[PDB]
Amino acid sequence: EVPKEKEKEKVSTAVLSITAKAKKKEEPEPNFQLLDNPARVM
Amino acid sequence: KGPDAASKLPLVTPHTQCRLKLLKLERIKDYLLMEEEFIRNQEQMKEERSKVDDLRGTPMSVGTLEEIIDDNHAIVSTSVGSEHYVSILSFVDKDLLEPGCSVLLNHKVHAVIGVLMDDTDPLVTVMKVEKAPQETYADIGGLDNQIQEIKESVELPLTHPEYYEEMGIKPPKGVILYGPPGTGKTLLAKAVANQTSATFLRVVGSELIQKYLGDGPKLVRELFRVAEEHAPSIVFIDEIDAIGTKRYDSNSGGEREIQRTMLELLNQLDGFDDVKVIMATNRIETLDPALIRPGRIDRKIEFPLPDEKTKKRIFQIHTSRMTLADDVTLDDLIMAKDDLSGADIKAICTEAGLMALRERRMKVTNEDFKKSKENVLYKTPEGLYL
Amino acid sequence: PIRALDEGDIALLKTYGQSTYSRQIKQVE
Amino acid sequence: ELSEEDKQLQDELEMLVERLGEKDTSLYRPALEELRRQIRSSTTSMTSVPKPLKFLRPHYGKLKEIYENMAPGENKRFAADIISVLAMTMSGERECLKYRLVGSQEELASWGHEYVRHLAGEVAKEWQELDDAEKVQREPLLTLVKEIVPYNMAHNAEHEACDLLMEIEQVDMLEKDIDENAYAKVCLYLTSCVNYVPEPENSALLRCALGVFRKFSRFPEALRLALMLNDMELVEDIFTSCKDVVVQKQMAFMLGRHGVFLELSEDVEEYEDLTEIMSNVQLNSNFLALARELDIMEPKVPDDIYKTHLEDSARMNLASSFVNGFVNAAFGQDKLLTDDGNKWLYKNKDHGMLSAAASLGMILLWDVDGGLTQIDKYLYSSEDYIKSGALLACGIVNSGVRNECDPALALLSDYVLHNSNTMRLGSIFGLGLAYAGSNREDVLTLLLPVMGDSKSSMEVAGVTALACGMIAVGSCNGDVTSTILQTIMEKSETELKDTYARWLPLGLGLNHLGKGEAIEAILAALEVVSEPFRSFANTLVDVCAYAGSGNVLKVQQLLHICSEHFDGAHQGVAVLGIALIAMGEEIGAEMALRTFGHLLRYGEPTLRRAVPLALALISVSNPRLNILDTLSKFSHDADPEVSYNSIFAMGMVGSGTNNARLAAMLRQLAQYHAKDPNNLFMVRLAQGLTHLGKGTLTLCPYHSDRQLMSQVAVAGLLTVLVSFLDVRNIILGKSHYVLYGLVAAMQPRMLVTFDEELRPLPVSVRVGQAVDTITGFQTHTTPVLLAHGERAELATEEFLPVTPILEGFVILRKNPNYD
Amino acid sequence: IDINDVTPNCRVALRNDSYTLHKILPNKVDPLVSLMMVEKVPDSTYEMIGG
Ligand SMILES: Nc1ncnc2c1ncn2[C@@H]1O[C@H](COP(=O)(O)OP(=O)(O)OP(=O)(O)O)[C@@H](O)[C@H]1O
Repeated sequence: EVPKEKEKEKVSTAVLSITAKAKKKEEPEPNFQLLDNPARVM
Repeated sequence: KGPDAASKLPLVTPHTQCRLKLLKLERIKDYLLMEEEFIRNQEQMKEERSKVDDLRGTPMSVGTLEEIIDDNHAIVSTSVGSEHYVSILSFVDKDLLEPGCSVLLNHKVHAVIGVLMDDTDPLVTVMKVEKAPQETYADIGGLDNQIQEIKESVELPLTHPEYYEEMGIKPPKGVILYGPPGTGKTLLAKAVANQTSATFLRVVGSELIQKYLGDGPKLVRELFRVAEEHAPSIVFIDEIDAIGTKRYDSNSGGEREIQRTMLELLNQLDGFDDVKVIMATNRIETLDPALIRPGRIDRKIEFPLPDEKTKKRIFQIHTSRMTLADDVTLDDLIMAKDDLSGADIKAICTEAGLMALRERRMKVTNEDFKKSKENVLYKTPEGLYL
Repeated sequence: PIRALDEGDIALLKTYGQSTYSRQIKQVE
Repeated sequence: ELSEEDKQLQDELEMLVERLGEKDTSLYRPALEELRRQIRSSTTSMTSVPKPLKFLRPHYGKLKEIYENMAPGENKRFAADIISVLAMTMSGERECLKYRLVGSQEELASWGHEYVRHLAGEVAKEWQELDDAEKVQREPLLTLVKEIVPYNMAHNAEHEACDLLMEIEQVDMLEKDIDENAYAKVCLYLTSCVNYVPEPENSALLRCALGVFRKFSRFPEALRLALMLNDMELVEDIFTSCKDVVVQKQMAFMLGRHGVFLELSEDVEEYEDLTEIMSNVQLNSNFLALARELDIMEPKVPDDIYKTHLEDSARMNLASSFVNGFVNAAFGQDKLLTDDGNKWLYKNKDHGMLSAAASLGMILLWDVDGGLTQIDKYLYSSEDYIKSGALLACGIVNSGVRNECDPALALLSDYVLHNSNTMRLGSIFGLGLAYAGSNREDVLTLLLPVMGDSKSSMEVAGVTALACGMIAVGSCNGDVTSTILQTIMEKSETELKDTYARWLPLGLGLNHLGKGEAIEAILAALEVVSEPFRSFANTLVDVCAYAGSGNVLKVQQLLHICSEHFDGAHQGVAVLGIALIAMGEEIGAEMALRTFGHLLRYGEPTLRRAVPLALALISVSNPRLNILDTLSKFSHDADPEVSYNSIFAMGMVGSGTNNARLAAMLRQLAQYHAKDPNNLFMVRLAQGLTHLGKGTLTLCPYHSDRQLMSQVAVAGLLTVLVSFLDVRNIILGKSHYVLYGLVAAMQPRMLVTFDEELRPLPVSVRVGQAVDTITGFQTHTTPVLLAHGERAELATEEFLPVTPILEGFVILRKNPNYD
Repeated sequence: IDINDVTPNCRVALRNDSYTLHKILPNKVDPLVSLMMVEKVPDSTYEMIGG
């Protein structure tokens, strides 16, 4: 199937001196198989 | 197409290591991060012309248009000396081609297909100023008058171009700074480039002369052509005495070429329109009077050696950043009646700092300054005059 | 009567005499 | 590689440290005392190479181990002090204080200055890195600060003391220990810092410096810091707690220049005089007098400004009216309207008459009597256009003067009612601009009801929102906030898409200007509007709140909003945002300009059109080529919106300058665009602004020292720029009167000197470019008009002015100590 | 090759008669100036200098 596309993520914000201060302030896996009479088998 | 200016960050006023300066620099860095993030984000966010390109020659060349003819034919220089009677495609703008333009030609048929207006010689592009020296007028001690005349010649005609108009007086378009070896001639140009909004253009007389045929005159043409395309502009020619010495009858071919380039320069100094020119010179007598004729070089600023007051001001300017010792007294060094340029004073300060470092002391002193003065200067008999 | 600087001498010259924000200032510049 | 004496001293120190290491346990004290003597004797010397420290650097670990393993007692600290002083040179895990704490705790002056400086730096580091806990551990690190601050004060390290205290975040000992000579350094230090420091430290530093000024009774400076603070309470307190009347008069001059008006009781020495001064009733007479000096009392006509002779259908008449009003603003006399303005108004047609008449008030600015006399005749016309224009003229006339009588109130509340038609926008806007700073609950309660009455179309609603917001600018008034919120909620879901809805969030943010958590709450409440308009309102309120704060994180958020692709009203608003946040501190202005250039480069037309408005706001009435050439370059842009915005930005940045090389550029632009009528109108408006008041006024919302942000001027500039955010519909159309919002910001650039009688004192003065202090002397005789960026200083010591911020109306004391 | 790799002023090879940039040569260094660079340090030492 088509792998859609990748959205353009905004790059990481800018680390500044006061940013730190602001932040501080705030399975079953079956083991059998059935095949109808038309039997495509490797 | 307007000026080009020179990108420069703001100036942090405090020269001392303090929190004012630290926060100012932090804010500068914050805004730089903002610029980078905005860029990254934007460039992450983001038939007929194809046949135009196909018709256009794949490795199309760049030539010069000459003596346009007809509405569909023109003479073009191949940029190797030869020229051709080429045709013009309808693709080009038309009503825009003028002699001297850097047109684009199909490689094989040699047919005009583009105009490439922004074609600039790499030499001109590199000699154009992009950064800006961080030497504001505040760094120039003394030379107050010289600063006044240079501002009146290259600054007032832009900030207040009404005074000249009020009395019908044309601005001086040429200023030659002549003086002994080192007095601030290049400093004044540095400060003008820093503080001016005009496109600055550094050049040295020894740069305009190229070897192959008439590339010297062609380069002068290109330089002043770009200085006209951008406006206002200031062209600073340092040590013009490289080209401009007394014109003399040539006995060879290289000398004839040099005189031809100098004549081409003089010719380009008759293309008014607002492109100021600042010549610099150590020895002005050797310059040809034609250049110093009072119609192409309007102002001559003499940069004399500094007096006692000027030397004092220079010393404070160049010692402001130095942890001066209280014992020092900045009068004996100055008023000793000996030749001392501003460059000599900077050398004195640097050598004094080095002497203090050698003595292992971070604070300069009077003995350090005296030793520096003794060891920096290199070069009347005693008693004959008293 | 002239000496040559030592590694410890120059290290002391760098560190001892400086305002506390010199390294940060240089880093930001 | 070591001298003989150097090696001998090395041997001595090595023997001493070996003795310390040896478990003698009986001769440690003499060796420790000898080491202390040597180390301090070397340190106190000016040499920058303490030899004991250099020599004992390698044995740092051994000394630490000996100190750890030696018996506790006096010797413990008596060696810990040495260990700390040695660790000063080599560190990396914050050990000097760790060892000093358990130390002799002796006076911090025997150990030279570098030890004190390192102590200050490291204690600042500790205080910065410590959390709210360990308060017991923060207690010891206060006596050392108390000892250090006087040390720095005495030794001229005032900047170091102020820094250390800032990093400590408890700026108390500073103002405790400041002396007389220390203001010229510490006060300026704090004032410079406040611009870059963020809140709440901004307010903390402002109040600290205000207390410092009060300590030695620097009343005008304390009042300037109070004005910096957005609270008209400490201003009243400082004005009241004063004993001299001349200083109170100067403080009243500066208060009137500012938008604050204080309603006191009849108890002050000269209540009538002080209130008259604060109202600036004499402002018109003073402006006329300054006109008489350097005689410019000659109105000029639109053709005179145009200068078309060298080198009339529908829009050029309006442009001529606008430029005539701009050039003759506040001068009273006009040569086209005052002589016979009736014919001018009639030859004006369509909606033009509104602004054509309001130009009469613009000309008769600050002159109530003259405005009334020249407007009464036109006040009664068959067409309501002329009546509403006259109401605007009266409102403009009343604007700028805080007369206790309210002729504007009476006349304009007479018409505030729609009168069976929507043509009351003029009355509402006039009332607003007239009472900008009044904040009278009377006008608030007159305006709010008419704002929602089931008949106030969005035009009226926006006009009254602007009016009430600029009446209560920066006050967080609950009534206004709640009514605006309710109206925004209940207006509609579709009509909001149409323009003129841009003004309600403007009212909100402008009322909540410079507040912060208030706008956080108002946004939390306003998150339920809609998809298109909600982001617009959020961003607009946010910028109108943090205007001038220089909040890097917020302008980063706005930059992200700009960058995100919208395929863009909020995107355009965010550009003016960035401009408004950066509109204060000087350093960030140039970086804002760089951002504007990069946006104009990598930007869609939506924000490309907004960028010129940002340029104009960041450099209003400060015409510099750095911006003017960019605006000129982008004037010829293909986008008509961008061209119009760039031309009007040129006009604003050149406002009140009469600048040559800008008038010429405008003339060339008009010559090129003669065939474009809208662009011709724009360039004519640019010329009108450039010649505004014939070079006697400025739109700069910064008066004191480019540092005091004038709330009313900011209000006017922002409302005008938001109106232009969509030039095509709002202004290039029916509602062109929005230009008149400039009155809130228009302010004369004068320097009038007075004695202690409110009487002029002609005295020579020196003016020139600030150096941060004066360069390029251009001395003249007061009064003298001052250009943007130029400061004035008295040429002689003949007087004793009441302000170090000499500008505007200044009282001069004839009390030189010695002449 | 990439445009951000052929940022100005860098020697680049071009295919013959087609002039198709296909390499990033090392920055230009003029011959007769390249050889003006000590590649084999002389054998002198400060120990060979007296006084
Ligand atoms: N007036 C001055 N103020 C400050 N520094 C000065 C001054 N004059 C000279 N200097 C110092 O000298 C140098 C500036 O001299 P500059 O290069 O302008 O001289 P010049 O006239 O071009 O010299 P030359 O003829 O040798 O080329 C810098 O080191 C500057 O520090």
